Amino acid sequence: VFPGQFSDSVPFLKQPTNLDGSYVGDVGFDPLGFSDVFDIRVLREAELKHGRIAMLATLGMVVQEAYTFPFFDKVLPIPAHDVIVKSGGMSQILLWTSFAEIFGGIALFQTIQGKRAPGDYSFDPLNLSANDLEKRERYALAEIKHSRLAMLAFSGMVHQYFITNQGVIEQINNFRPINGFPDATFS
Amino acid sequence: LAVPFLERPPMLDGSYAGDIGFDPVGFSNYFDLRWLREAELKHGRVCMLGVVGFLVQEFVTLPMFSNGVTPVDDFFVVPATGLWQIFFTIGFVEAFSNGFKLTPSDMFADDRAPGDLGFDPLGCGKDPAALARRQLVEVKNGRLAMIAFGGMLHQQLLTKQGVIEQLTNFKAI
Ligand SMILES: CC1=CCCC(C)(C)[C@H]1/C=C/C(C)=C/C=C/C(C)=C/C=C/C=C(C)/C=C/C=C(C)/C=C/C1=C(C)CCCC1(C)C
Repeated sequence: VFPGQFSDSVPFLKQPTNLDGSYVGDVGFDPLGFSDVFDIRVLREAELKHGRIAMLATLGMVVQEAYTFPFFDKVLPIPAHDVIVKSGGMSQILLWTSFAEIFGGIALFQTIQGKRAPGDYSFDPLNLSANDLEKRERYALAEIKHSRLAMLAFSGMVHQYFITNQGVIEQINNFRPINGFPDATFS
Repeated sequence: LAVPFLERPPMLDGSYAGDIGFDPVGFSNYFDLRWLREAELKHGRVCMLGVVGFLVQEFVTLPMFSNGVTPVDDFFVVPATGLWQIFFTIGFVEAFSNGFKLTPSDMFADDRAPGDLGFDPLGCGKDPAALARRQLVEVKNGRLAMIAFGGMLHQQLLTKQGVIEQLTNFKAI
């Protein structure tokens, strides 16, 4: 309300020092100043890695309840974590993702040197936005928005299962309030 | 370039066969590239003969020895004596072919080609373009055969079945 320069997202906080706006998805939202303590490139790579993992996590949390493979067994994903820990396949997932992150770490260390864009592994086999440059930043904005939405969504689904003990598809069709609150007294 | 999101390694110019700039962990630096090339060729050749040995030992057994359940267990059913004869014969071959130079320091004293032990009895490697093509073929086949050997040894250890026997009798663990 009072005159002064502030961030586009939060109107009572100023624009952060290291959020100039060159990176996609930047609405000037850094209240605690994480970009002032650590580099924006490392933070962007961490954000993209978390967001992509969360995208695949939300897709899995939907599909595993929607359709389970003929092998393994029909079980909810959260205890399926323990089931596949005891089965041995999750250790192999860990090994292969570690093998990918071995090269990912070298990519990150070259990102600090400023030789590659943060989160840019140059993986476009379908050339969906490789030849065209105007589509590239639009797809980057879409990817980062989907990344944040997927992180929020996976956290929501997990914490809904933790108190509801129902599947995500089960909860949107058999919606029950927690703790027996429909007919609860002195809660 | 094999790894597009990383730079080309500084020591991989492309002189050797099969060089596509694949060294993210950077063993090309801080080491001798000739040593690594000879090690790669030696591992490739050893696994390249080992895959054929694993294929042969399923159906063909020498009359002196008794065949085991797997070619992996063929190592145990043969006596301990005779095994060390193979060990010492390989030692003698690797001593005479390398010119009795066996360390990263004294090897490549004459700056010979890495992996070139002077063993061309049939004289196939005469045309230099064909020589380069056969270098590429040998290196890529070794890179395939080392992975193949590492796979088939563990498959025979885990399933207690031969590789062709496993492919004809595929089953879960
Ligand atoms: C880098 C790369 C290229 C493109 C594909 C891809 C993206 C997947 C990527 C990944 C490649 C990968 C995962 C390669 C994996 C290589 C691996 C795991 C190799 C391991 C090999 C293991 C081997 C030999 C074991 C040899 C053991 C031997 C002899 C002897 C065994 C025994 C005998 C019988 C005698 C007594 C002693 C003992 C131990 C009992």
